[PDB]
Amino acid sequence: YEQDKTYKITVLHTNDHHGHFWRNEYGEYGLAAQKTLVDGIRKEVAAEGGSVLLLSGGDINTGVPESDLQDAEPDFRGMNLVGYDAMAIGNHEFDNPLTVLRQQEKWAKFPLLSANIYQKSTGERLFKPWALFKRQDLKIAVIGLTTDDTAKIGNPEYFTDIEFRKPADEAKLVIQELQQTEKPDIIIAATHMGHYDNGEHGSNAPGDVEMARALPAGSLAMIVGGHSQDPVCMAAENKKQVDYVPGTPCKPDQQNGIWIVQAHEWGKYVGRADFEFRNGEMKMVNYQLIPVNLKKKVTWEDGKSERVLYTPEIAENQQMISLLSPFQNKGKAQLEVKIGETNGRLEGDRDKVRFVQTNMGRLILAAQMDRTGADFAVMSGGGIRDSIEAGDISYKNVLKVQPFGNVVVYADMTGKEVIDYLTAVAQMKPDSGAYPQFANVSFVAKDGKLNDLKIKGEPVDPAKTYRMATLNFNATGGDGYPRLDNKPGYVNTGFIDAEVLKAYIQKSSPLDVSVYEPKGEVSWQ
Ligand SMILES: Nc1ncnc2c1ncn2[C@@H]1O[C@H](COP(=O)(O)CP(=O)(O)O)[C@@H](O)[C@H]1O
Ligand SMILES: [Mn+2]
Ligand SMILES: [Mn+2]
Repeated sequence: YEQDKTYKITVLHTNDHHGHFWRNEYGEYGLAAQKTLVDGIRKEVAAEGGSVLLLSGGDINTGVPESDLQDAEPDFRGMNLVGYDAMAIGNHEFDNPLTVLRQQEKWAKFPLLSANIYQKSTGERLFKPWALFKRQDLKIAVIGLTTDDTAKIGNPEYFTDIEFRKPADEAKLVIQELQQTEKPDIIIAATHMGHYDNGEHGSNAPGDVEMARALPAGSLAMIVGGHSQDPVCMAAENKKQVDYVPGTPCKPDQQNGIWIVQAHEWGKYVGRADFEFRNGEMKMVNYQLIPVNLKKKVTWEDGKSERVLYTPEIAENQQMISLLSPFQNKGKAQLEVKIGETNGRLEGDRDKVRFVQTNMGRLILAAQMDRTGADFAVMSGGGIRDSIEAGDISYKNVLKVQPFGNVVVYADMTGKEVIDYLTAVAQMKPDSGAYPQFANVSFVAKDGKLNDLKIKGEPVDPAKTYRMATLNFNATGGDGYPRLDNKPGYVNTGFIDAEVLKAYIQKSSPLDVSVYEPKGEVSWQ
């Protein structure tokens, strides 16, 4: 590099896009506005003589029906237009078969990176570990890392010959290899690992903070993250702000001389890190999370309430709107048609379905039992991703509640097995994707044991055979559920979760939420 020359480098980042290529119902975010925002930063930076690098923390897949149904083609094509330089592979890029992910690499004009994912039978990486970029005369390496919780919380069928090695260890190896073979001036890691205050990851796989502390001091200028879906803005040393407010200052975390950033989720913000490089020294000189047309509510005495922008409106790029509209409207009529109605709200909120039994759990499981002739059922609360408001119901609503394309399966088992299976599942704790939603099951759990266990009001008979329904995801060991696929009596029906729920709603409509209300059949103490 030129001695004593100060270089200006701006790193833009987003993460956990989750199918949000289009603006929402209140005109927030979307890639059209993102494109306008980024184009503008590039003009400003070019005029001040600097460089720009735009990175994604991954998890582009899953979260919006229009995107989900099209394997996120609109999202990757949209990201090509915004101009992403690289992306870390997130766990949700494995929600589909590898062929789909490979197709996404074809679509993406930017590399999808991950240094720690290997094919077990060959001991070789399935993706590129890093990418090198040239800005002015500097060499910048971007390494990609994916949480090793991926096979632990994803669909087991896709990982039979794939292994996620510990990210922090992989990073140590890669940084060493880069410093000895490539000698980049700056090294950045795009990761899908999660930011946990003070490295307190708990039951989750270790994330960015623990990695930064384990790496050589300042060996990375920055870690651009994701997965935990947080705007990483520090309120105090080692404490992220709770309820961060758009448009306010955001101090990224810094651990062992390495900055850690994250832009929450869904294109809500474009994070902007302004650095200045001089004689090997990387100084972050400014940082901010730029809201993408986010809004707040204000209330008039009139009783009227309306949504107001936090910052000046960002215009939607027309070229992007033209590129995305065809995807946005594909099959629009069908997705929106009425399939039934509900006299009450069906609770699918994360702070409910992963903590207590909800009528949405009861409803989904009822559809599954109905289709399979099962006696009882269970599924992970993490498998419920939205609610259904009182009123009419469209297929689009169903696709929001169950977006993974899991398949309904069933298993005939003995009472002894029912008791052991349910005892193990009853051990999954609240505040976890693994927390179980049960149907036709009742018991009182104390000291890792089930008291009063009943299936449909009747005590379990060890000798009798029962049939339970669930998703292939849980049956194959997903979320750490006891495997059932390696037991006799298991059957994969091939029926798509969403299609089963839709068909059930249709014939059962109008729905009386009273019939699906949890009455404490299952308890814990
Ligand atoms: N492909 C998939 N099929 C079924 N359930 C899935 C799934 N991907 C995620 N889940 C559910 O979602 C949970 C993970 O949600 P988290 O918020 O903890 C991490 P992430 O989904 O945001 O990357 C899993 O424990 C599981 O219950
Ligand atoms: Mn995510
Ligand atoms: Mn994730």
